[PDB]
Amino acid sequence: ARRRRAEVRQLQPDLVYGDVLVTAFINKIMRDGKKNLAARIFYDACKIIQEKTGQEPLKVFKQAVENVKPRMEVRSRRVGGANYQVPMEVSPRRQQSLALRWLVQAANQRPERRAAVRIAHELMDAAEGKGGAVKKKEDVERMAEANRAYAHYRW
Amino acid sequence: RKAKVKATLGEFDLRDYRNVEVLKRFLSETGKILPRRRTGLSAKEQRILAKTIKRARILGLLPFTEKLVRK
Amino acid sequence: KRQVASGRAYIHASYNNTIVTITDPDGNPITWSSGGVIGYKGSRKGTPYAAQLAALDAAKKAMAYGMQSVDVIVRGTGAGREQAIRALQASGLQVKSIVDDTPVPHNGCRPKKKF
RNA sequence: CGGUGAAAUGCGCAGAUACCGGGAGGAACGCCGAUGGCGAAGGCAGCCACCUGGUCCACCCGUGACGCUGAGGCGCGAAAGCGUGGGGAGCAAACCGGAUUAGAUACCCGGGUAGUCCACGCCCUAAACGAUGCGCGCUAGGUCUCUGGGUCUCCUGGGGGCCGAAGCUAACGCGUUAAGCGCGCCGCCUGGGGAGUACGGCCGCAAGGCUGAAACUCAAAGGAAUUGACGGGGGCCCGCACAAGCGGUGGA
Ligand SMILES: [Mg+2]
Ligand SMILES: [Mg+2]
Ligand SMILES: [Mg+2]
Ligand SMILES: [Mg+2]
Ligand SMILES: [Mg+2]
Ligand SMILES: [Mg+2]
Ligand SMILES: [Mg+2]
Ligand SMILES: [Mg+2]
Ligand SMILES: [Mg+2]
Ligand SMILES: [Mg+2]
Ligand SMILES: [Mg+2]
Ligand SMILES: [Mg+2]
Ligand SMILES: [Mg+2]
Ligand SMILES: [Mg+2]
Ligand SMILES: [Mg+2]
Ligand SMILES: [Mg+2]
Ligand SMILES: [Mg+2]
Ligand SMILES: [Mg+2]
Ligand SMILES: [Mg+2]
Ligand SMILES: [Mg+2]
Ligand SMILES: [Mg+2]
Ligand SMILES: [Mg+2]
Ligand SMILES: [Mg+2]
Ligand SMILES: [Mg+2]
Ligand SMILES: [Mg+2]
Ligand SMILES: [Mg+2]
Ligand SMILES: [Mg+2]
Ligand SMILES: [Mg+2]
Ligand SMILES: [Mg+2]
Ligand SMILES: [Mg+2]
Ligand SMILES: [Mg+2]
Ligand SMILES: [Mg+2]
Ligand SMILES: [Mg+2]
Ligand SMILES: [Mg+2]
Ligand SMILES: [Mg+2]
Ligand SMILES: [Mg+2]
Ligand SMILES: [Mg+2]
Repeated sequence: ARRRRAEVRQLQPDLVYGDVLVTAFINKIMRDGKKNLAARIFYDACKIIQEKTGQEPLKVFKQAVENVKPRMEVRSRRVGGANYQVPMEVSPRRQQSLALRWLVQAANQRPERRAAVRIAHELMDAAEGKGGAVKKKEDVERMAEANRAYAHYRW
Repeated sequence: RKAKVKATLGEFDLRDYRNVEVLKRFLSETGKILPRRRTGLSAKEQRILAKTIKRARILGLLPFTEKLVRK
Repeated sequence: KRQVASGRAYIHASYNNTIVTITDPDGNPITWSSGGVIGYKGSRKGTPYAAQLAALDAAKKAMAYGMQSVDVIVRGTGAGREQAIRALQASGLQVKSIVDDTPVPHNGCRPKKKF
């Protein structure tokens, strides 16, 4: 983006709950344009969630994002010697986006044999405060105030 | 034009190296002799003042240097 | 051992390192701290964070000697001179005054090649 | 603690750094301070008093051409450097040690002797530059500034700058602070390299200085300006160029 600021894509609302966040997540699950399979892996994972907790999966979902959303991170700057690892606060969107990505990426790590489950579980675990979804949030946030000695080379 | 010390004063003797109450006003928060910009003084005046303050400091009446108090 | 009501916090910041000693109202030092004492090695001592540390520990050791209030004297241009202050300011010591007393020669010793 | 891009050498539990008080010592004078002033130049800034040079303005009082220039001579002459004596804080050639680097044998860091400081005597060179000899007359103005005088809106002298008439210039530029228009007098130049070398002479305690070639060799050496290209120069802008992503190649 060198001339203009790039204008965020407006997503279509979800076909079951209406929350655009649902869809954003879905897309991140799918691969190779296989949107149907994705939705199925999402919505079936809701069923397991609606099953093993009783409450509403939409909200366990909308909760498991706050608990992976990193309040700030480290970016990179090079000054006059080499590259001091600089801290810097993370925007509205970049948080939401980092979250969905991380949820999926580490959901896919879990030992569970089937996809829908793997999503369901990570989407549950993290919704509480455990599981390598948060531990990769509690990681990027760790280095945020572990290199705060270099927090004056800001932009 | 923050405030010119030529105006806030009547007439005085620039060669008077004892008139602390006057001289005092041509120094900064530090002992530093104000710039002609803030003194409003003539070209000739400032050189005269300059010597008078030096004379008076040496006499013990005006300070060589101060210390800046964060006010 | 002693009990010191009010006192002085001297802050001497280099480009290389920031030292903070705390003294009695007669100026005799009680406890001090620096960036290296915090436990930093080289380049890292001269840092607005290292300095925020040096100050905090300085007042930590201090309020254990009963310290309550302090007048502050900073000598020097340098990083986190300002941080050292604010660190003191919001440390739990009431900050009576701040002054700068950085020694400016009235034109004396020829300085080293790199000035 | 210090120190650098990072770091070590160094210093520190014989208590350093940081802090307060006492003392000694040397060297340089912050602010005023200017894009300012003075000087023939080199150069000259804390303050005071003494001794002393140049210089500007007013008055238009005295002399009555007494003027200008100036081979040689004589004196001044930054810094480094020489001799004797004193001094030595900080700094710092050489030298010692740490790093860097392909190698440093330099640039960076920690030390450190001469020296830098005073007196006396030498040295006498410089990008000693305005790279512009001195003196005088003449040739629009504008503006800023230091400094005199007036019937001090403004007028009138002497400096210092910027911009410009005429003119000058190869151009850049100069332009009443001339590089313009003229007169006087001095110094100097006559292709590049060889070469500020050789020889000789003079000065010098020395280091060395002043004066100064040719043989030879080249066909250029040069000045300013133009277009371009390039810059580990600056400014603004663009490309999936980097970044932010998604998916791969490199492995089988
Ligand atoms: Mg733009
Ligand atoms: Mg002392
Ligand atoms: Mg001594
Ligand atoms: Mg002159
Ligand atoms: Mg000069
Ligand atoms: Mg007459
Ligand atoms: Mg006669
Ligand atoms: Mg007569
Ligand atoms: Mg004469
Ligand atoms: Mg003559
Ligand atoms: Mg000499
Ligand atoms: Mg000398
Ligand atoms: Mg000598
Ligand atoms: Mg000697
Ligand atoms: Mg070496
Ligand atoms: Mg050295
Ligand atoms: Mg040294
Ligand atoms: Mg006249
Ligand atoms: Mg005038
Ligand atoms: Mg003039
Ligand atoms: Mg001109
Ligand atoms: Mg013309
Ligand atoms: Mg003339
Ligand atoms: Mg000519
Ligand atoms: Mg010839
Ligand atoms: Mg020839
Ligand atoms: Mg010669
Ligand atoms: Mg020579
Ligand atoms: Mg010569
Ligand atoms: Mg000879
Ligand atoms: Mg001899
Ligand atoms: Mg000569
Ligand atoms: Mg040329
Ligand atoms: Mg460029
Ligand atoms: Mg990329
Ligand atoms: Mg890849
Ligand atoms: Mg292959």
